[PDB]
Amino acid sequence: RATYDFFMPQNLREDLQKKQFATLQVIPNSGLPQLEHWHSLVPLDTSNRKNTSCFGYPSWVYKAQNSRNGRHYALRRLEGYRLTNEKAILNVMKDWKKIKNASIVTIHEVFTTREFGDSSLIFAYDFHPLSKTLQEHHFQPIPAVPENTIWGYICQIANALKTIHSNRLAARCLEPSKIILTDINRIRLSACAILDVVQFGMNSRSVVELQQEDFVKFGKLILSLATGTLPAHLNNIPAALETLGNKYSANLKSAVNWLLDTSSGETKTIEHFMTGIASQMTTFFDLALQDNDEKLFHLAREVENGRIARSLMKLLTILERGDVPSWSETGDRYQLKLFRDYVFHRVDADGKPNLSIGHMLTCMSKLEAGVDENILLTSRDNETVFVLSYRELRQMYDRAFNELVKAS
Amino acid sequence: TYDFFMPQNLREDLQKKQFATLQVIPNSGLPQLEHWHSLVPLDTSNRKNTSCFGYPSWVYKAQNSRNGRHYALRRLEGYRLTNEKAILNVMKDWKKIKNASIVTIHEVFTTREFGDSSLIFAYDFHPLSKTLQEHHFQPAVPENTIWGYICQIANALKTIHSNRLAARCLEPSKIILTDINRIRLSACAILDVVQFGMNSRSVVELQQEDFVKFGKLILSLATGTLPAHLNNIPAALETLGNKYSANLKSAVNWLLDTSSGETKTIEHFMTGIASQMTTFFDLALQDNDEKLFHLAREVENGRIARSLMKLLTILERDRYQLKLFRDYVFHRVDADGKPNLSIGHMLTCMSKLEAGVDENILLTSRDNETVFVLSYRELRQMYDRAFNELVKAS
Ligand SMILES: Nc1ncnc2c1ncn2[C@@H]1O[C@H](COP(=O)(O)OP(=O)(O)OP(=O)(O)O)[C@@H](O)[C@H]1O
Ligand SMILES: Nc1ncnc2c1ncn2[C@@H]1O[C@H](COP(=O)(O)OP(=O)(O)OP(=O)(O)O)[C@@H](O)[C@H]1O
Ligand SMILES: [Mg+2]
Ligand SMILES: [Mg+2]
Repeated sequence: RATYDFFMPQNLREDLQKKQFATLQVIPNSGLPQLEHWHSLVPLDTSNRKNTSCFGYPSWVYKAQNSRNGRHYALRRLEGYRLTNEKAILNVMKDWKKIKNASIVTIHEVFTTREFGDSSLIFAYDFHPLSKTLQEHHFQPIPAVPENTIWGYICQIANALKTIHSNRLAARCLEPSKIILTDINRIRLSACAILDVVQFGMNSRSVVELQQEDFVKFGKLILSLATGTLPAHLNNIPAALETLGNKYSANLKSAVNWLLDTSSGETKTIEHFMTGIASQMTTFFDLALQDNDEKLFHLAREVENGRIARSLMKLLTILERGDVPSWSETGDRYQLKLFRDYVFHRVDADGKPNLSIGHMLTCMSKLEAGVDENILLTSRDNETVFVLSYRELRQMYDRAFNELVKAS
Repeated sequence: TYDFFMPQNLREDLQKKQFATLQVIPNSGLPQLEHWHSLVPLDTSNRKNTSCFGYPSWVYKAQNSRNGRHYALRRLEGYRLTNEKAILNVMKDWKKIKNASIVTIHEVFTTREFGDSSLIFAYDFHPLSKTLQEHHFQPAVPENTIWGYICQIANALKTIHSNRLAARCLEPSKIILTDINRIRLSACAILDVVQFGMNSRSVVELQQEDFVKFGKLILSLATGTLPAHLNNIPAALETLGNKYSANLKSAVNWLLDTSSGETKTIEHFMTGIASQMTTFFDLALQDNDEKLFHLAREVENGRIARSLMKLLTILERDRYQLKLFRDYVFHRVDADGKPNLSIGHMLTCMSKLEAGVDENILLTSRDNETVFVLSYRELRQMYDRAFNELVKAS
C-alpha cells in the first residue's frame, strides 16, 4: 500500500530554503500594530473572509516575532472578544501548556490586547512556515484522496486525541480548516484551547461528553475527505457513508461508522479506537523512522560540509601567502600545494579540466579523518612525484596552520 | 519522555560515526575480494562462539568497488556451500524487504580468499552499532525502553511475516542499537540459507517460534539472564512480574505461551500493544522535527563549501584581481605583519561575493603601487566568468 517515502519531501533542500525565506519576511510599514512582546506582524490569511463559523468570532492569523527570545510564532487573533472573566484564560492555559505532541500545534500564551484598535483575544502558537489547511489542500475548487493518505491522517489525529483525552481535555475543533499540513502528509491540530476559552462557563456539557463529540467530528472529517464535501455541508450522512463505501475499503467504512455511531450503549474511548487501527499505526511508525533516517542522512552530509568548509578556509589561508621568505613555497606548504592541485586542479588524460565535486569532497573528508590511504602527488613540472598518506598530509596541514596561530 | 529517540550530543555522535566509516587498517591479514576492499573487523571480542548459526560469525566494514559505499559484511567461517539454488531463492525473497527495524541485505556470495570456505552476507552499514547483548549484559532496564524495543521488533515481524518469511534469529547478540533506543535485526536470512536443505518445519511453525524467541528476548532484558541460560521460565516470569507492570507480564506470557491452542499472529499481538505503538509513533515524529531543526541550521554549509572549492579550482592554473581578492579575504595581516585569522571576516566576504552586493572594497597589491576599487557585484561577475570558462574547456 503506502510508499516508504510517505513522510519524505521530494526536494528537502528547496523546501527548507522556501520555509526559511517565508520565516524571515516582514512588511516594513503596515497598519498592523506592535504588541508589548510581539512585532513585525505578517498576515497568513489568504482571504480575509469575515467568517465566524469556527469560533463565533472573526479570526486572523499572524506570523509575529517574539521580543524576549527573538523567535517567530503564529498569533491567532479573535476580533471583538471582550474579557469578562480572567479565569477562562488562566484555567484553560494551565491545562494546555502541559501538552506536547507531534500532531498538535503547541500553545504558549493567551492574552487580550487593545493594540488592534479593539478588544481582541490573542492565542500564541508554534509557527510552521508555508503550512496549508486540509480545506485549502483537498477542498479548494479546481482529486480523490488516496486511502493510505487517509489512514495516515487517522493515525496522527488518533495520536493527538490520545494525549488530549488522557489529560481530561477535548479537541473541541476538528474542522478541515483547523488542521494544517506542516509538511508532506504531516498534519497537526492548529486551533486547540480556543473553544475552551470562548465557551468557558456557558458550556454545561461534561468532559466525557465533549470527548464523545470529538469522535463524531473525527468521523465527519474522514467522510469529508472521502466524499469531497465539507463537514458543515453534509446533509445526508448515510448517503456519504455509502459514497465512501464505494471508493474505499470496508475497513475504512467500519472505522468511520464506529466514530459516527452514537446509538451503541458503550462509551467511545480513544483506547478502544486505537486497538482497531493497530496495524495501520505500526505501518506509519515504520514510515516515520524511515524518514528519520532520511533526515539523518542529509543532516550528516551537511555537518560534514561544514567541517570541509573550515578545512578549505584554512587551506586558502596557508597557500600563496604574502610574507621566512617563500614560506608557502617551501617545506610542508609545498606538498600542501601539490595536494590542492590533486584535488581541485584535476585534469583528464585529454587535458580537459575535471570538475567532479565528488572527488573533491572525498579527498577533504579523508584529510580530516587522516586516513591511512596513499595518494600520488604530481609536481607541476611533474618530473618529480611524492607518495603521501592523508594521515601524513593532515600532519603537515595542522603543522602549517598552527604556525600562523603562533604569529597570532 | 519526549527525547526518547534523540541523541544527547548529535554533533559528537555524527563526527565519530564519520571517522568510523572512513577508517582503514593498512596491513591486516584480511584479503581483498572481487568487489570489496579495505576490510575492517567490527568484532569487539574475538571469542569463537558458534551458538547462533553453528559457525563462528565475523563482521567486517568493507568498501564496495563498484560504488564507493561502505557495507557490513557478515562472514560465516568454515561454511561450505552445497546447493546453488538455495542462495538465489532466499535472496529474491529478502531483497524485497525494506523496514526501519531490519538491516537491509543486498547480496550473498561464497569466498575462499579468507583462507577457508566462508559464506558472506552483505548488509547496510551502521557505524558504531552495538548489540543488545553488549549493551545490556556487559542497571535495570526501564519499562519504557522495553516497550520501545517491542514495537520495533513487532514492526519488523509484521513485514517479515507478511512476506511469508520468519525472523529465524532474535537473540540479543543479533539485534543492534544503531542509535539511541533504535534497534534493528542484524542477521536476517542467514539461518534461511544455512538451514535451507535441512529445515523441514513450515513457514507458520517458524513464525510461532519467533514469538517464543521474542518472548525469551524480553524476559532476558527484564531479568538480566541470557536466553540460552533461562533454565526457569516460570521463576523469570515471576521476577518480571515483581519488577514490572501486569501489562508487560501479560505480553511476555502470550509470546511464550503455546498451550492456548490458538495460532499466534502478528496481527493479534499488534492489537494488544496498540496504545504503546501510538506513543512511539509520536516520539519518532518529534525526533523527526528535532533532526529537521538541526538540518535547517546546517543546510547552508554545502553552499559555503562549494563557494570555497570553486575559488580554489579557478586560481593557479581577470585572474589577477581575483588573486588580490583571495589575499584580501584569507591573507589579512596586522600592522605588525602578523597574520589575522578571524573567521567572521572570511565568511562575510564569501557571503557578500555570493550575493554580489554593490558594496565596494579596496584591493591593494603587495607592492603598494597598484590599487583597484571594485564591488562584490563585479567580483562575482569575474568569479563566475572565470569558472564557466573552465566548464567550457570540459
Ligand atoms: N501554526 C501555524 N503556523 C503557520 N501557519 C499557520 C499556523 N496555523 C494556521 N496557519 C495558516 O494560516 C492560514 C489561515 O488559517 P485559518 O485557520 O484562518 O484558515 P482560513 O481559511 O482563514 O479559515 P477561517 O475561514 O476559519 O479563518 C492557513 O493557510 C494556515 O495554514
Ligand atoms: N549491519 C551492521 N552494521 C554495523 N555494525 C554491525 C552490523 N551488524 C553487526 N554489527 C556489529 O558488529 C559486531 C559483531 O557482532 P556479532 O553479533 O557478529 O558477534 P558478537 O556479538 O561479537 O559475538 P557472537 O558472534 O558470539 O554473537 C557488533 O558490535 C555489532 O554491533
Ligand atoms: Mg482566518
Ligand atoms: Mg562476532
